[PDB]
Amino acid sequence: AIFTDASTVASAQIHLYYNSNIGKIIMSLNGKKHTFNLYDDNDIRTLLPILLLSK
Amino acid sequence: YKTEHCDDFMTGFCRNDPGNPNCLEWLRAKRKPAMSTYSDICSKHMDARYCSEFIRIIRPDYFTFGDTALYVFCNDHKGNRNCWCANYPKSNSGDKYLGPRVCWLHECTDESRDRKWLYYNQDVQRTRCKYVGCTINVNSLALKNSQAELTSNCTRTTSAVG
Amino acid sequence: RIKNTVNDWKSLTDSKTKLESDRGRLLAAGKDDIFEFKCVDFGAYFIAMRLDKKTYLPQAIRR
Amino acid sequence: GGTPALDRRVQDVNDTISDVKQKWRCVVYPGNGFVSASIFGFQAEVGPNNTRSIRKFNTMQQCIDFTFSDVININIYNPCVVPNINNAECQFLKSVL
Amino acid sequence: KKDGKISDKYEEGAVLESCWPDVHDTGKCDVDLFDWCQGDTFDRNICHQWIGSAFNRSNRTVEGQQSLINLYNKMQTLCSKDASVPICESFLHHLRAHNTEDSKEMIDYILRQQSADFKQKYMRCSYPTRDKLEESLKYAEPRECWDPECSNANVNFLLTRNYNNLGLCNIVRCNTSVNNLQMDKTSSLRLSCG
Amino acid sequence: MTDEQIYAFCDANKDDIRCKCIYPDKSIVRIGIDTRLPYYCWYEPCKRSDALLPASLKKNITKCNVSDCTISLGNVSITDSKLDVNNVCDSKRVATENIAVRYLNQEIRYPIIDIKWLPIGLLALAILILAF
Repeated sequence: AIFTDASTVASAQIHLYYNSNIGKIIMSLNGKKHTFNLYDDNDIRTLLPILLLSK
Repeated sequence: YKTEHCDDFMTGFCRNDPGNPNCLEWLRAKRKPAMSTYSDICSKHMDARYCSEFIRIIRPDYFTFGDTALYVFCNDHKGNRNCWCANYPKSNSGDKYLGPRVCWLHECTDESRDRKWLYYNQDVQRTRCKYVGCTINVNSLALKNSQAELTSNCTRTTSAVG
Repeated sequence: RIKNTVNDWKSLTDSKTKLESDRGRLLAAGKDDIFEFKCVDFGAYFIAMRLDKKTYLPQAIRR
Repeated sequence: GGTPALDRRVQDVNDTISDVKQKWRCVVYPGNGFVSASIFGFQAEVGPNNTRSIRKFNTMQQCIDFTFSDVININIYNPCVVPNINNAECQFLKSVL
Repeated sequence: KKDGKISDKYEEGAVLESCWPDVHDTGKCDVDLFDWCQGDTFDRNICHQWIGSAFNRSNRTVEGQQSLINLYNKMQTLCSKDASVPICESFLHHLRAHNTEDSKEMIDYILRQQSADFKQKYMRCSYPTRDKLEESLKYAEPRECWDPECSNANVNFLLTRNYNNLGLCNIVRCNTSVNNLQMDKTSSLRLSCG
Repeated sequence: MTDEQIYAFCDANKDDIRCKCIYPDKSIVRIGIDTRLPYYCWYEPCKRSDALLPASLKKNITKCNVSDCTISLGNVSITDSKLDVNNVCDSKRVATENIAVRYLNQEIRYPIIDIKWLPIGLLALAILILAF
């Protein structure tokens, strides 16, 4: 369940590539790659709802 | 941030941390100090997510701030592969794919590509591209102990394929 | 020593190399300067890369 | 199994032409002999003053030999384009094609 | 400001000086930035952002509207004089970005108001030679699609029709792409377009 | 070769077979226009291997004989199987299941035990001294 806005949510199918050597997660969503730094607070706060609302 | 009172402080506070939700909300006010501050921020960090949101916010009304930021970033970072649509690496032809010619290189007019890497004049012509050919797109392919083949013989003629 | 590494890596490398030769043949279709050296920025360093004219694979100036 | 072995080194013109209309065909000409024809007109020979005259073959043998040999036909006459007279020749070409 | 010096920081003895909010939107920066953006004092960022904001100006006040009309008239005159200067290149770029009929007419006016040397140096695509025109009828796809002159021309100096024709080209693109791939040790993948 | 030398070669001898595609007769182009099929797509001299062509003529020839149909698969997942996608959009292409054989240049591993076993094996022989 990915929140595309503050009050809008959509069910989406995503792919995730984790590289723990450098600490980065690339999420392929809707055909586009978003890179999340695991040392960035805002990237963490954006990625964690996506990971935790997964099933 | 509905009034110009916090503009002066946020000008520096948001250079300190541009990805802040409060700084982004300050930019959503779409006043000149916010857009100029983020044009300066993104002329150095155009490869960061908040610059994606910045380009989303400004365009199409105030595309000029993002265009100036992209120009600065891609003349500094000549070797970045994402600046090779706006700044083509060929020495005498950097404006090769500017304007309606953006369609002539189909990796620039792509849906998997962030549009912060195209000028606005390139971005508005991305929807008028006329493409002929045989494209196969696979969103994902998880294949385990299985050989796969994806061939697209685009010619109308039945070739003498041996 | 050699046999263990061969078993580990040779087939992976061959399949991946064939796939990226396919991808580089698809990518080089139309482009004319893809086979000359360009300095590519990889974040923390620069590499003088190009596309190999024979195998259509990424090539870099060696040290 | 699989597919028959194919020798690309021997060029077959029928492989590239995927439309019947564009293939050169020897057909009966009621006026005189047999002529080559296609949607591009009749194969022709160059006249004195850079003109075109339809090639005439007294038998189907010579037409088949000329059309399908290794010689390249650069002189094509179409009675519906350059003359634009639209006489019975054009209708005959249409009916054959 | 203190001791005849301007600063952003506060210190004792300084004098505050504030100027109008959105001073550019009110049109008070038009004269100064217009005669400051020509010559060695041209700053690309500020001049470009000034032009871009000028094309998206709020018309709340009549004086702002008058200043904007005067600014367009002055820029049209200056660029009809010579359009190779960076400020006129910016003006033509933003006129093209505006995409209204009036902006296109203005682009055509400025570009066809140029001199012979400029037309021969920058607008070879818009003025094809007799040979190119005669050889263009031999093709069905627009001349701008295959013309070597229009493959490296400055887009800001293309006439409107040549710009649109440059848009209307059929590009032969085929690609076999897998966005996400998970290929294990004992498996392969192959891609082709003939 | 360069376009200027191409034009010089083709106008020195306008009847050259190689320089026939570049300078065709007006009859050929007029026939191509009437038929609504470009002449360079079907003209035989334009297909010659030795026929020289400038940039414009070749980039127009590339437009001939190209289909426009797109396959957009989703999340494909195959295991212990075989996949083969052919973009045959009813183009008179016979269904081909030709198996692509290759030269497997296999290296046979040999039954060599790690010679680190040589000391231990010696110890094995040594325990025969217990049976004496």
